[PDB]
Amino acid sequence: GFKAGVKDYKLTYYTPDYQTKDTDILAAFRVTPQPGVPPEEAGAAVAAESSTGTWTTVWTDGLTSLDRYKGRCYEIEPVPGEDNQFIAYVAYPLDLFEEGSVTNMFTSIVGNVFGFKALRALRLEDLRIPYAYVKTFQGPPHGIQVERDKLNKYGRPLLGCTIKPKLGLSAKNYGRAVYECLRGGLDFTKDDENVNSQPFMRWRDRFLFCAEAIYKSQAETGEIKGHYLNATAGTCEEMLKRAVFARELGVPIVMHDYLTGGFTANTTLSHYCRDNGLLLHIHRAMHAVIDRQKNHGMHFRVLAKALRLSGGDHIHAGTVVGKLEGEREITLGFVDLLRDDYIKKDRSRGIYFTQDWVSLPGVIPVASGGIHVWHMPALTEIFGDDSVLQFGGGTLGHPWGNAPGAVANRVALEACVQARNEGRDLAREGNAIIREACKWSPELAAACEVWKEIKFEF
Amino acid sequence: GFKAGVKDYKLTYYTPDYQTKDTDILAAFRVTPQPGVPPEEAGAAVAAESSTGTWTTVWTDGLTSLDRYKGRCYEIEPVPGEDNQFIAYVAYPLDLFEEGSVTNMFTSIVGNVFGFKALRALRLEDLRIPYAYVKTFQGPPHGIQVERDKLNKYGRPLLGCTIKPKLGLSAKNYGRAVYECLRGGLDFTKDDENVNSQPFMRWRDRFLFCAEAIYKSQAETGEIKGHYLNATAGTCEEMLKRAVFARELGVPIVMHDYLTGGFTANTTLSHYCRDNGLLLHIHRAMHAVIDRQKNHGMHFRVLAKALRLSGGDHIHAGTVVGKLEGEREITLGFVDLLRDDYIKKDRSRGIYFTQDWVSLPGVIPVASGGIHVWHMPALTEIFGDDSVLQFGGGTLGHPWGNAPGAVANRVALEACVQARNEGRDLAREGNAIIREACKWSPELAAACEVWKEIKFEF
Amino acid sequence: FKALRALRLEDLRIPYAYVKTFQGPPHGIQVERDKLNKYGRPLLGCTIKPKLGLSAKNYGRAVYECLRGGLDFTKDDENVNSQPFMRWRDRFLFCAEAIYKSQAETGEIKGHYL
Amino acid sequence: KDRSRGIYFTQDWVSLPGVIPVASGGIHVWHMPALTEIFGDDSVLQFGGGTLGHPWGNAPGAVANRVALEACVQARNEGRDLAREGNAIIREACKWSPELAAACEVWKEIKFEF
Amino acid sequence: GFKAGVKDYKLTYYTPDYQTKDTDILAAFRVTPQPGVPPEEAGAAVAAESSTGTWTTVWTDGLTSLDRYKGRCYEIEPVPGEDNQFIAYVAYPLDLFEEGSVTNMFTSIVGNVFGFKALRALRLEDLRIPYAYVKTFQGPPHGIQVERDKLNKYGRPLLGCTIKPKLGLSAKNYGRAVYECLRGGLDFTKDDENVNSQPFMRWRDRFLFCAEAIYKSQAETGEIKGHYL
Amino acid sequence: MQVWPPIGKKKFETLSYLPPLTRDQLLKEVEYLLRKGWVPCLEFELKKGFVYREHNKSPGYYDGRYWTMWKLPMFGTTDASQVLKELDEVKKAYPRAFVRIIGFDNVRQVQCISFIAHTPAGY
Amino acid sequence: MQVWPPIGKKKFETLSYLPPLTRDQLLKEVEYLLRKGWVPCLEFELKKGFVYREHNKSPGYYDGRYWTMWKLPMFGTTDASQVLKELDEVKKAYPRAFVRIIGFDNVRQVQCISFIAHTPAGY
Ligand SMILES: CC1=CC(=O)CC(C)(C)[C@@]1(O)/C=C/C(C)=C\C(=O)O
Ligand SMILES: O=C(COP(=O)(O)O)[C@H](O)[C@H](O)COP(=O)(O)O
Ligand SMILES: O=C(COP(=O)(O)O)[C@H](O)[C@H](O)COP(=O)(O)O
Ligand SMILES: O=C(COP(=O)(O)O)[C@H](O)[C@H](O)COP(=O)(O)O
Repeated sequence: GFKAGVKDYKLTYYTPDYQTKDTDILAAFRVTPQPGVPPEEAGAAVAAESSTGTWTTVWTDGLTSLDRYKGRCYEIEPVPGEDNQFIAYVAYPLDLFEEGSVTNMFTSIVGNVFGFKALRALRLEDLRIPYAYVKTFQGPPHGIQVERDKLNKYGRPLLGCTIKPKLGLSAKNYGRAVYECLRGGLDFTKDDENVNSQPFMRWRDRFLFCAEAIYKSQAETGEIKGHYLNATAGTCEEMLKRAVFARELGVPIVMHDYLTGGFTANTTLSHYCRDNGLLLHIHRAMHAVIDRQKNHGMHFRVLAKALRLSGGDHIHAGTVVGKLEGEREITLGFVDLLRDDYIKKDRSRGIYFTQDWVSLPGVIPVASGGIHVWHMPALTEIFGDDSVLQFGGGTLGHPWGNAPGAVANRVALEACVQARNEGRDLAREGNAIIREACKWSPELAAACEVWKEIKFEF
Repeated sequence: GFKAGVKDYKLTYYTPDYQTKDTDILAAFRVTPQPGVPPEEAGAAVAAESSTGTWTTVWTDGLTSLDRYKGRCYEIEPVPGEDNQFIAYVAYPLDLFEEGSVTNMFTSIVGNVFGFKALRALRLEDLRIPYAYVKTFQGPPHGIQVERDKLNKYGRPLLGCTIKPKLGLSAKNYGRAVYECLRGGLDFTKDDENVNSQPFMRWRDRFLFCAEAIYKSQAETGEIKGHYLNATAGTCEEMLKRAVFARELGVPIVMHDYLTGGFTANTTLSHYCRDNGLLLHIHRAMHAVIDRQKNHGMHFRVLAKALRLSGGDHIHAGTVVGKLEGEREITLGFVDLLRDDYIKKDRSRGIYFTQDWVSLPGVIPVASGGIHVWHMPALTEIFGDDSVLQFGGGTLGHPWGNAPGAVANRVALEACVQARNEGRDLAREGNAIIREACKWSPELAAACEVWKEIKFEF
Repeated sequence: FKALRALRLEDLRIPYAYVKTFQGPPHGIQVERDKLNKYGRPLLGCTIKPKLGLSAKNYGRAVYECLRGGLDFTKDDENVNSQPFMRWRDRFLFCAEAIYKSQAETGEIKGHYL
Repeated sequence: KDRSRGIYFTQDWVSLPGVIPVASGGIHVWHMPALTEIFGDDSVLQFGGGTLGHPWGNAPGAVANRVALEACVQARNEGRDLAREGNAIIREACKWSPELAAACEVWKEIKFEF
Repeated sequence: GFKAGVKDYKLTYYTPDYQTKDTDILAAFRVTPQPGVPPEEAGAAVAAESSTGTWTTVWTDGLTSLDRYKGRCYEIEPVPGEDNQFIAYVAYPLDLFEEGSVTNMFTSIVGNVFGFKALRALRLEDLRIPYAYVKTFQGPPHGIQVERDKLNKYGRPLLGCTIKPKLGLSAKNYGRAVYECLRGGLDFTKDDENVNSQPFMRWRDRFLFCAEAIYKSQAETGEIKGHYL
Repeated sequence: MQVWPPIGKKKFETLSYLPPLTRDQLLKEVEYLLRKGWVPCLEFELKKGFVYREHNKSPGYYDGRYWTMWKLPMFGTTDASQVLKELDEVKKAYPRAFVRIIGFDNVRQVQCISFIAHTPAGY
Repeated sequence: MQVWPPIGKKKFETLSYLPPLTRDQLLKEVEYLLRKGWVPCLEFELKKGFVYREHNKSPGYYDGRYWTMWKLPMFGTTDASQVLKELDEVKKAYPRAFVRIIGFDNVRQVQCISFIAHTPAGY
């Protein structure tokens, strides 16, 4: 029977006896309710407004089956403090989601619930993507294995470098800086995230000069080279124009800022890259607006999973040791979520749910931001071989210029690789390995003297 | 002379004697530094990272002119309460930005700086968009005047309704609920933000049944009707397929979730709507993930200005009185930023900068979320005529069904309009105006009895 | 030319062999009168004023009022393209509504030069 | 060729369609006889200010211009000289058309002679 | 209130106390009025007919805001001598112009005013293009810096040559003259402005032979060459 | 200030804004036509006296421009009274018809004159 | 539970869901219009009082939005009674007309108010 009026959300949306299905999307929300709001009600309000419910009873609910479609808070987990904070576990049926659309998944789960007057704060900590939903996505255009096979690069992290200053360089100077970096031993150079097309440098001019630089440096060294060309644009038409020209140049890699560009544009680019053999590097510009605070927002692990579904070959994953925030255990947790096929629940690493990827390709994590030669052993140990280590300031800030800056980074990396392969502990013998390699590398010795004592500890 | 090594950011990036240019983009950041970090250094680090600087001196700076391109912290304003909080005013030269690209503007200003280890928290409170930059954007596909002229609707707020339950209804039941709402006096009905294309209801089926409902209800009432058809999709190709079909049906309006869909896809859609005469309604799904907390994120006013540049005819702007967070004075401030040509600096309303829109069309603000008939006088007084007032639960929750639910909302609105026009104070005579209307409207009387004592105060 | 103080091209004899390489008018006098079904008098037009500043709806309103009174045509000013005060597509649609309303009312074919 | 009319050369158009000339710019009802005489039927006569400047609005403005034109056409067809009987033809039309009478009083008399 | 009839242009269009905005397009017109036409009326007539005004009062002006849209003669600067010549400074609001359209800018500013019976002569001497309007244009496809960087040419003026006779050469002879010029040290050769596609030489034939000439001369000298097609 | 009616003011092109033509004014129009060397012809319509767009709506397409020809164009006619004799004959055969008198110029191949000569009582 | 009729409930936008406006309520609407600095204007229609789509069906295209202007917008009017004097004049000339009173804001260039002031007996 239809009865108009307001009822508690907990009556339909709190189901503590619910057995999650393998097809459900599960969400771990860290909820901070307003005083006087019971956790069962706050949890049920989250489940209701992110799925089928509204603030009053609607007669239309009877035309459908809420049992089949409703989001459900199935578990409330009180957390230390007070606060009166808890973890509300919410299960969403597979039928609620548009196949292959990260946009749709986020619209429902995180669309309105964060603005609830009845809450003080809300943070989405994790999402269990059901493997039946994973299968509706293309995921990375290539993934770890394919990328290594295409570039013929094995047995070590890849080396990159962001051209600096971020803005202000002309297309010709950009290509000059690119050639100098690449010829010194870096596998890649890249446009900064904000380098799109500007009065100081228009994109098409940059793309052709960078192609000249890639081909000159590749012929010189005998190793495959790339420069991530930014396709990020104001419109999809402009983004596709950029990717089309990179394709015409026969260049291997392109780049996109998935959050400022957006998921709709990212998914189009990821599909274009798959159809055209382009590697796709992903910048996470704006993530810290959303993922920095413990009490409100979305943890980066959710944004990382969303990127792997939408599609990217590389994604920025932090440095741990560099200028930007990132804790070791949490980082190792989301790096496995990015790379592996199966990741078991692990709360010590912030993994709330077991994640099955059903063979979706892995994403190469990228360490970038205030890193230099002395960080090499720690970076190699944390990430391992399936990673990209990026040095903007750490290359273009070398006293002898870009090519010696690139040699210093390449020697430091290869010294860590040989040392590790020989049974040495990178976590304990770090400084000694780099010190040793300084004796046969004047380029590395010059970098070591400039950056000795530069640390990022807060 | 180039000297390798780390120098303080304040040496180049803190310029307290700088005179802002009318072409500069200005940013008001609420900074919370780590202990031991002086405000001048934290401010300069924000200016440097979001523009041209990196962590160490790069020789390439000398090939360009940092004076011309650098972002500059030109003022530090100490802040009440929070320690050691301050507003850092940053000026960015016009040359840093890609014309017509909100994506590029956000990538630089908000790209990396929020994750700085040297900061505890960062909130972007406002942006002064220079009128020379405003001119590179199309802005709304139509705007307030054009929309009212197209729909032939004048002298009152527009009335809308979201179909409920959010998810779970079939295409035929959706169209049935739509026709019943529209025939009762609502100008618009709408898909929920998360209704895109799902196993329970595929988009094309919804679009056809909703077009039948629009045309039946319009013929019946003699008033122009619309149903916002959701173009939000996984990719731009699906997004445009959905807008192309809406265009084929000859329907007046379509909708998009600009934050979950993304700026690149939103600007593409806004251009398509301008070329094809479609009105574009915008959902701000996910905004509270970014804009809720006072100490970190981006205030909605920045996201509102970004939408006006990218393009939309309507934007959700909060209710003040409804189920979701939103304070009166701050709301009135961003409503002026959305609608007006010129908005003078006003700190009491959170307007840090004077904003000139150089005739860019105005966006109609939308009040939606847990509102009902008793909120009508307060809604009419806060927003005035240039607004859309949306009642999901407040229509489909009426005891007599949708058409009487729509009559109740239309009678309540028109009763407030006539009362105001007659010299009555809506802020004081609110309840009396409604009770007077109940005497002759049985539909309104029935809604009033159900929702008496339903309030949202936290 | 430095060697000249002034020069004015007064006329050009276009040879008929050159004339033949051009399409020339899309329709021309006779075809236009035959299409509009208007004979035996000059055609009557009117440019919408002020030159600039009117909205698309007001433009269409001025158009309908002019056409319904006996003018065969109304027209956008030469200045009127697409501007912040009035975008072209909006003008085109409201002017089409005005043309069809005035034509149905008078029973004579109407036009508005877009 | 006709040097008295500034035609320096004989021009052959080998059946390329003709263009309808448009008389526009500061014209009103009192100019109608002179316009009909100079241009004849194969012309467009345009009144911007002369329509939207009528005291009763656009539709009466358009009626005034249409009545003035048709009065000149009927007069010419009846053997009257438009170049000599111009003002008389218009004054005669004012007696039965209130719209034309209202236009005549506003522009009687505005001239452009330099 | 609407009052039908003719009024002086100076009543609405001559504003000597107007403060120009940074968004206005400003025009410096050298006006030569007819004898008996005061400069303030000739200036105002220029401002009116190039913006929102007409010869007679229109009721429609009241539906909009002329203050916001009108062109304005804000200053008169006489020219030494006596022909009544003066510089009329006219300000046009940014809203009058179509973004990225030079065609629209010229249509308003120089569209009709030059033919005024009330004037003997009119010359547009300069235009202040506001920087807000400049931003709506792409401008040069490349510009000075990009062009030099693309051609790898620095430290001197570039050298060109127009192929002669202007008309009459065949495509093969054109390419032959091109190769000979370029191989001797000129950076560029070019078609005359007159050379498009004609019975003596069709364009596609010229383009192919000139490309052969460019590549032969570039290989020979070791310097980048071009022929403006 | 007088308001132009938006109803009861259907028009018929050239001369339809003037007071109705007298038999003498009609004769004078035919005399002008013949003096100009044009060929008179009569056309009539019974069902659709005004333009409409039923079969197609593309630019320059309109239905209702063609009326029915009354006999043939009167080649060789030098007397205006013969044209008015034909008008009276159509009026008699079809009292409810709209009737036009048109004049052809064979050199330019265009109708140089066209005026309504009869209408039904109500339309 | 009452059922909203699907016939005999044709609407006329703003204020049409309220009981019919009294001469005092109409005067107060005109007074608000003038107090706001808006320009009153009257519009009327005799044939098609509601929107329809005959000539085109593309987004935002509708026929029947434009009505006929009664004289001109009343620029300079400061007295509400003068607008009601014009209403009575239009009602007298066209008793079977739909009549609206509109108010223009010349700064924003939009109608800021619109309401039906007269309808025919049956529609
Ligand atoms: C927020 C802020 C930024 C400044 O640049 C100067 C000042 C501190 C006075 C100010 O308070 C003023 C801003 C205003 C009104 C305009 C502007 O800047 O275009
Ligand atoms: O421009 C840089 C830093 O260059 P540098 O190498 O000179 O420090 C990157 O954007 C950062 O890595 C931040 O990104 P994230 O935190 O996403 O890796
Ligand atoms: O689903 C609803 C509420 O429906 P109901 O009308 O039943 O409450 C709206 O999309 C929210 O208002 C969005 O929040 P905001 O407008 O704050 O973005
Ligand atoms: O806007 C007008 C005049 O309008 P109005 O009818 O109000 O004077 C036209 O542009 C002129 O005819 C000038 O052009 P030309 O001299 O080339 O015809």
